[PDB]
Amino acid sequence: CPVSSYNEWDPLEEVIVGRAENACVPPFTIEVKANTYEKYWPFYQKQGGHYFPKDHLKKAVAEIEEMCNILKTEGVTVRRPDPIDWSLKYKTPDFESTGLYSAMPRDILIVVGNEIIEAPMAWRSRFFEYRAYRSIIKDYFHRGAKWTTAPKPTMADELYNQDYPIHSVEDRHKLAAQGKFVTTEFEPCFDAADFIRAGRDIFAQRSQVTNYLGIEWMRRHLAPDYRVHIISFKDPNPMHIDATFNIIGPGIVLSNPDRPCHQIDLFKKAGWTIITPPTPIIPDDHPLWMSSKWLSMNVLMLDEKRVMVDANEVPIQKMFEKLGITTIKVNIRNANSLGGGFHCWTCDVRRRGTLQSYLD
Amino acid sequence: CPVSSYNEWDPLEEVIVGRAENACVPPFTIEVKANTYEKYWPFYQKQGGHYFPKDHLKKAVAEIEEMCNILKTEGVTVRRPDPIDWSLKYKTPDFESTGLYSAMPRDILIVVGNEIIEAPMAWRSRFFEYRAYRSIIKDYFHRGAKWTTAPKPTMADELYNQDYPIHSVEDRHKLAAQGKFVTTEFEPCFDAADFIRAGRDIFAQRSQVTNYLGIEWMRRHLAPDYRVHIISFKDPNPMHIDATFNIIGPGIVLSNPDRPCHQIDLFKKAGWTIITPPTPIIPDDHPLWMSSKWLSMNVLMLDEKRVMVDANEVPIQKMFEKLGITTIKVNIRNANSLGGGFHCWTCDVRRRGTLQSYLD
Ligand SMILES: CCC[C@H](N)C(=O)O
Ligand SMILES: CCC[C@H](N)C(=O)O
Repeated sequence: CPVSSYNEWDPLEEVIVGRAENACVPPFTIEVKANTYEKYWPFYQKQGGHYFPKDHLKKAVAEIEEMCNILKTEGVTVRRPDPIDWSLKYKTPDFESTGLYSAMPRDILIVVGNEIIEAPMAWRSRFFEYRAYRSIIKDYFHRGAKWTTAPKPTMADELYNQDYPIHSVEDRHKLAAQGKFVTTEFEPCFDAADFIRAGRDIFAQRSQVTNYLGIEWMRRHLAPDYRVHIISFKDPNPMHIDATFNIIGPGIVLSNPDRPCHQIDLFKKAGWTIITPPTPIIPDDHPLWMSSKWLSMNVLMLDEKRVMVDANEVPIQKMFEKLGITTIKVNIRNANSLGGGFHCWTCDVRRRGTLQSYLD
Repeated sequence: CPVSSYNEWDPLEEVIVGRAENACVPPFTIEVKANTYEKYWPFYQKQGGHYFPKDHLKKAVAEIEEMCNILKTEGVTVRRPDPIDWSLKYKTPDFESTGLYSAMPRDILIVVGNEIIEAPMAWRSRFFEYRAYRSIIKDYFHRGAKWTTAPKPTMADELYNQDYPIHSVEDRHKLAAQGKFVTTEFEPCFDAADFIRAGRDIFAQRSQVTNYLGIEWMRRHLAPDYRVHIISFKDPNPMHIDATFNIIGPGIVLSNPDRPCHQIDLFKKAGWTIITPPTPIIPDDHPLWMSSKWLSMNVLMLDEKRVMVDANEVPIQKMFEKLGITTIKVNIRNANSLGGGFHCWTCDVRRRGTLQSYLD
C-alpha cells in the first residue's frame, strides 16, 4: 500500500518531485495568454516552442537536486518522473502543439486515500504531460494502489473563450464574479492543483483551467466518502489554489492577503485559524514566467510542525517560527521561475495518518 | 587545421575507426589477469600469443566496415589505422611480448583542442600499438596539428603489483578504496580512455592502467587552459571510464547504475543531468573477452541529438528516443568481443565547435 494520503500535513513518507529538464516555453495560445503577465508577452511570443533559457534550467536542476537531498535527509522517499524531451510536436485530431514540462507533479496528480488521480489538464501544451509519470504510477498500481485518469478533454476550440479580454481589462474580475473564465463548460477540464485536501473535505476553485464540469466530475467520482466544496477568492487570474489558500494543519490555513475568500465565514464558524502571511520579498527583476510572487506561501508540510519554506523569504520564516513550526529552508529561487514553490514541485504519495473530518 | 575537438558531442566531422585485423590474444601476464573474468582464463591461458578466433574476427571486420559506411553516410570523414600483424614478438631491455591490436583508437589517442596526444599505455602487449596510427598522425602534423606523445613507460616489473589479489578476492574494492591497483606509481602510465572531455574540464579515473603519476602528467601538461579532475566510482576492476561515466552533451551524463560516482554531488550541484541507462540485453553466452556487458552505454554522439547506438540494445534506444535523441542503430555484436563499443572503436579528430566551460 505505497499510496495513502488524506491531507496536506500528516507525517510525509513518500513524495514525487518534478523535473526542470527540457522544459519548453508553451506556444502563445489564448489560454497561455490569459495566464501571462504583460511583462512577459514578448518572451512568449519569441520563445514559444523552444526551451526555457538553459542557463536558467541548469540552476533550477541544481536547486531541485538539493531539495531532494534534504527530503531524503528528513526521511522522505523521493521518486522522480522520467526525463522527456518536451519539444516534440504532437498532433491530435483537434489541435497540434509542443509540450511544457513535468516540473509540477501537483498540477497533474492528486492522491485521495489509496487512489492516485491524473487530472485531465486544460492547456494544449500539457495534453501529454502524464507520460512522464507512468513508470511511477504503474509501480504503485502493481503494488496495490487505485489508479484513476479523469476524462481527457478534446481541447478543441470550443473549450476556449477565444474572445476573452486577456489583453488586460481587469473586468476579468466581473466575468470572474460570474465564474466566467478563459475555459468554457464545453467538456470537463481541470488541474489537480485547484483542489486542496483536508481529510473528508476537499476544497476546489473554479479557475482559468478548472471548470464547473471538472469539479462536478471530481465531486461525483469521490462521493460519498469525500465532499468537494467550491470556494472562490478575489482573483482576476486564478490557476491553482495552493498560493491562495494553503491548508497547513488541521483547522489552520494560510490565506493570501491579496486574494480573500468569499466563503471565509464558513471556516471562521468551523473554529479554523486563518493566518495571513507577510508579503514576499522576491525582487521584481527576477523572472517569474508562470506565476505571481506569492510562491512564498506555497510551502510543503513535512508534518504539522515541520515546514519546507524558501530560504530567501525570511518574513514568512519568522511567522512559522513564532507558531512553533520548525522551518527547513531550501533555496529554489530559479525553480520558482518555472511557476512553483514546494507544494507545486511535489506530490505527496504517502503520509502517515487516517481519514478524518476537520470541519466538524 | 584537421584536428579540433573539445568534447564528446559537437557536430562530428572526422573520426578514426579501429581495425580487428590480426588481433592477438595478449600473453597472460599479471596486468591482463587483473582485467580478465575467471570465465575466460583458460582461453587466455591456451590462446595467448595467437590470433583471436579468425571466424570471429571476420564478423567483426564486416560489422566495422558497415559502421564506416554509415559514418560516411552521416557526413563523417573516416580514417583507418594501418594493417599490422600483431603477432610479432618484440623485445625491449625490460621485457619481451607479442602485440594486441589497433581496434580501439580511444585507448591510445585523445584529442584536446588542436592537439593529438598518444597515451603511454600500461600493458606490455600494447607497447608498440602507436605504430598503427603514425601515418594518420604525421598527415595531421604536416597539416598543422599539435602532436604529443606522453612519456612511454619502461613497463619493468616495478610497474606491476606482482602480488595483486587477481585470483578473485573482491577486497580489490578495498585496495581500490585506497586507489591501489595492479599498477604501481613506479612511473607514469595511462590509457587515454580513462579521460573524458567536457571542454575546459576533463575528468579522469585512476584505474588498473592509469596511475596518479599518469594523471598528474596530463594535468601538468594541459594546464592552465584545461583542468583535469579525478573522480572515482564503485568498481573493483576499472579500465577506461567511457562505460561508467559517458558524457553525452553539455551537462548531461550517462552514469552506469552498477558503478556510482563518489563525487556525483559535484555534478548535481553544477545543475548537470545524470541519466542511468537500463541494463544491457546482450546474452551471457556471447564472448566478451575484454570487458563487461556495459558496452551498451559506450555510445558515440554524432552531435547533441544524434547517437550511434547498438542495434540489439533496444531498451537504451528507447531511452534516447524519449529524450529526443535520434538513434542511428548499428550492429557490432562481434566487435564487442574485442572489448569495445562505439566510443572505444573511434577517436573523434574534428568536431565543429569552440572551447567552453559546462561546469559553470
Ligand atoms: C501556485 C501558483 C498560483 C497562482 N497561479 C499564482 O500565480 O499566484
Ligand atoms: C569500455 C570498457 C569499460 C570497462 N573496462 C568494462 O568492462 O565495463
